[PDB]
Amino acid sequence: GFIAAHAEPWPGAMLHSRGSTPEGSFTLAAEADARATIGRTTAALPPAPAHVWTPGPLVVTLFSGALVGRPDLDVLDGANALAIQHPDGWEVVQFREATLTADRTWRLEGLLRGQRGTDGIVGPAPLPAGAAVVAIDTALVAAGLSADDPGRALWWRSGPDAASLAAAPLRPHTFTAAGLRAFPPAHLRAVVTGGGDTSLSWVPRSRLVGTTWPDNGAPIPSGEGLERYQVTIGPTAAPVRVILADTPAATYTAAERAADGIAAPFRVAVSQISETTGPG
Amino acid sequence: GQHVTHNEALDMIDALAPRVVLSDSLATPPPAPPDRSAWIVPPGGSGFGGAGPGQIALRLGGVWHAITPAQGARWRVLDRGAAVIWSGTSWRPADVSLGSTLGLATIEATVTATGPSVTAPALIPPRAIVLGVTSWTVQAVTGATSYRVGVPGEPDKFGASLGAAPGSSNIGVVGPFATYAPTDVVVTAEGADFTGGTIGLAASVILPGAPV
Amino acid sequence: GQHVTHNEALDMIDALAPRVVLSDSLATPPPAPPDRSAWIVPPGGSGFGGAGPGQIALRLGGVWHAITPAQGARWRVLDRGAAVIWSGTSWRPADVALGSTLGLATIEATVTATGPSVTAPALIPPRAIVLGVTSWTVQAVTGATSYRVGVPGEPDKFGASLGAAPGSSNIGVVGPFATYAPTDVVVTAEGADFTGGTIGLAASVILPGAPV
Amino acid sequence: GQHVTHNEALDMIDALAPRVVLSDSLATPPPAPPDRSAWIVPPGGSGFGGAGPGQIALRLGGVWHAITPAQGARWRVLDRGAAVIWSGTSWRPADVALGSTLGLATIEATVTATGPSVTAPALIPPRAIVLGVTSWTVQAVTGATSYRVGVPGEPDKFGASLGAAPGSSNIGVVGPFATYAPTDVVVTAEGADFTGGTIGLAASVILPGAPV
Amino acid sequence: DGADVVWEGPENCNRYSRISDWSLSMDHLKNTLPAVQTVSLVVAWFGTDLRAGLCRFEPRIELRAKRTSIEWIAAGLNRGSATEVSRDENDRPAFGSSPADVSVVRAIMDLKARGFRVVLYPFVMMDVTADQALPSPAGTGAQGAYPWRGRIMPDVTGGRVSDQIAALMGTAQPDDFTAAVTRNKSGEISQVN
Repeated sequence: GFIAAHAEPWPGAMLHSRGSTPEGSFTLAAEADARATIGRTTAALPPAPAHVWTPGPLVVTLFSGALVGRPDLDVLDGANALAIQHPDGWEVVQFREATLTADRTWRLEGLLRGQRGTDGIVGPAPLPAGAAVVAIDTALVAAGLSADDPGRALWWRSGPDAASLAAAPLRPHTFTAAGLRAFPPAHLRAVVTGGGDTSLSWVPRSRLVGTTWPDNGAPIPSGEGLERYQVTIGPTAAPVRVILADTPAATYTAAERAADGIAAPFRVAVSQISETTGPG
Repeated sequence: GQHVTHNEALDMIDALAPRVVLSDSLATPPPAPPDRSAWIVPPGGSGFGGAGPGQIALRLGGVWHAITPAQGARWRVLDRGAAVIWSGTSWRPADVSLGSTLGLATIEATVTATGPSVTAPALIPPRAIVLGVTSWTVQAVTGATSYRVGVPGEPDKFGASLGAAPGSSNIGVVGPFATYAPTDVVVTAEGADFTGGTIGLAASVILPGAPV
Repeated sequence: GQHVTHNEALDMIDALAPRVVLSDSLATPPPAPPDRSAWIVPPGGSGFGGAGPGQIALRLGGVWHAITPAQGARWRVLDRGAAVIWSGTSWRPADVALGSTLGLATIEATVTATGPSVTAPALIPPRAIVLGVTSWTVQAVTGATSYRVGVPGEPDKFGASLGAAPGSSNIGVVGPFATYAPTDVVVTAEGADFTGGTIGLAASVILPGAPV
Repeated sequence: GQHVTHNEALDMIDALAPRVVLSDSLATPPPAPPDRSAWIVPPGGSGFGGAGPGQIALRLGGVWHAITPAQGARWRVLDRGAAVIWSGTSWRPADVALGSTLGLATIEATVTATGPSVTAPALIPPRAIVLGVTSWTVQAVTGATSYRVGVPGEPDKFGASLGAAPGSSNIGVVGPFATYAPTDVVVTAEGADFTGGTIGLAASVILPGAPV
Repeated sequence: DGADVVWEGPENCNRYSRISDWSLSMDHLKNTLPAVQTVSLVVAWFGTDLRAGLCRFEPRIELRAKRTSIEWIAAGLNRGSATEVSRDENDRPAFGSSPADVSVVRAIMDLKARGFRVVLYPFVMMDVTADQALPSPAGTGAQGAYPWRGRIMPDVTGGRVSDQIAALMGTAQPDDFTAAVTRNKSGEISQVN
């Protein structure tokens, strides 16, 4: 569970202590070096096309620190990645560069989406006007969590070491990183066939390994355990036919269409439900 | 692959494929050139995507990389609506075709040639330029030497002699005369009997000012 | 990466995409054509030409690619100057030139209709045939019953009486006669006052002025 | 590749390439449109080609993929015979058809000029429309002031006063009229010695109304 | 102002230690002085002009922003409501605001049990700014950069001197002011509204 801390002009260690109890029996779980570089979004952006740089002008006022405009190659090997506050998984964009527009404001450009399902959170919900965007950094702290802790809203003291309880904000919080597995929607190749036999091929897309493309004989593996890819029926928000299939191929039948209502070119959205966890 | 993402490949393919591109001939390109779209850089072009004057400035992901123009690929000029194929040294201008398309709506009629002459059913509308009128010989004309497809009252005006032989596409062209004014082509056998044969005729209709 | 090389893709795009072929109509392709150069093998083509006659052979560092031509893709012959498109079935030489590529100057002349008459600035390019001088009405013309487009001194040259009504793309068609010699365009009100209206123009002037 | 097949790329290649689309305007696309050929769904088309009516359904492997046309997307409509360029807002037909293909035979020749009167050997093909006569000067013509290029006995048909000078391009149209009839273009001179000079002479040779 | 609020700037503290100077000062004073009967809580109350009646005794905040968890409402004027009287020089007097109501109660509480006998001194200092004329109780009766306390006189009318005095005083009642005393988790006064 990542907890980068935006210290307000504070010099010293930041003690993050996690206590399940509401009252506040926190046990130290993490320590932060200093104010992390953080940013505040001032704009709302529709989801960028996956895997292509998109020059949306994303204006972010940096809470702490300054952004860096850089060559795309560095970001390709991983450099300019910032995780905006987002519904479900925080959306992290590998934008090629950021352009200063103001002292705190930096315009992220060439936004890249869909890496490890970065686009997966965005497609359902476009980014809100205000969000907290955090650069990946040493200050970000993810260790110290037991396996049992995720899925439980443990109150987390999140403040400087001297500060405690109310002073270091204690917030009940839960983390779902394991749940985030298989974030990219499985590659969808639905093929409509006579008898309404739409085979919604779902080549596995794996978040933890990344969206690997076979290169020099290196095909995409699993690492998300098992995922039952889901088909969302186009006519109705709740799928009339709910099929979550571990198998990538999911051929449809005329009988389902006859019994209920399924469109021949029905739009299908892959909900990445996972056998290992829940929807991911 | 990992080395080149499918999208990296896609962008490269779209750029290499001939793209109609707008040459506004400005020192600086439009503020937002769309992805997979470019603004032609004139010689003396500068600014973003100013690399190489005579190139094309294309914005992908906010970087307006200027693609090297490929000879034989038609980077047609959208702004002047001028076809321009790169000659490898210059933006060579190809045949050019408004805000008013010169639309073509060829009228296809297949009158059976009968008696001695049959006026073609295919009709040229007012304001329709006739590049030419076809005289396909669908069936062997009996006794007919030639398809005299001509402007009404003048079979000889264009295509006076096109052999009326089975299986021959006797296209006749009104090259010096563009008859925008409406004309019903008259097809006559050349001092001959049209009966027993069929003529397939498409009359070129070109209308300037047509909406897009 | 290794599985699909960038070069494989680059060559593929260059070869498949419409290219101006340098075919010289010889039985055998030139021994050393330029890299990435398309040479269509003519029928009855002897010697080399791995591609069958009627198929394009593209040199790639001495590798002649036997690429079946893409449908709808232009393959203009450099030597001929003819635009020979491939229909997916047969070679067709499309409309064309002989060192005189025809460019139709899209000239847009916007003249506020003012006073009694105004002169449009769309001068004919020197030695350019005019296919049609379409006239649009950008804004409703107060007073003027109709447009009187023409060459200065004549309001009757083409579209003698047109439309001054708003948004009317009336066509002053030069039609059969085309004024190759450079000339300006004059617009006048039809027995009325021109003021209060705006005139749009669509001069289409094809000039065989470019070497190919 | 495996993730993106070469076939996926190949299908894309046909779609990316301009295609001879067939606008048969059938509400329902034909059961077997030609493979690697795009049959354009008319706007408002029912049933198949349901996505984006007005898009082009390209049959690859029996699957009709409706390509969304982009800005300046040129698709030659087979049925009309026109090459229709989808502006982006909608279809825009280019100026022109009947299966008529304008055949071109290259006749650019260097006519060495000896004496004031020299004869160009570029006789026009019979029934070949001449859009314009192309004039260039290859070598300095000594004592030359004017080029009377035109039909022998009537040098006036093409400009007879074109300046005769080294490297002088006198490219021009032979008026509105197009000369289908075969003719030489003798390079006479208006009291101008042409000796010691070379003339690059071509006539646009267009054979209209010629089957594919 | 600035960006998101930064919890720094402890008030009443200039100490490196960062604990409030108040009480710490008392510790030094207690140590030095055996008698410990120095309590004179002179409020920095705000008054305006030197002419009586025209002058109104209304307090103002040190700074317009300077947002703090604690808020002050002397004479019904909130920290958000009033205007700055403590601007940092540059031709603007750094007069200093009247202390918070909570602070006054707290002060009495700390003074108690420290051997200090607490006596409250009401003090009003008029600090109208310059740009008028010469501060005068009467005669010119004008206003000036510094008006001395007790130099106020009513000169509008002899008959109205009583009225002017009444206006300056107002007519206060204990009920007129309502004390919304608030106690924190500790239970000590947190906000005396």
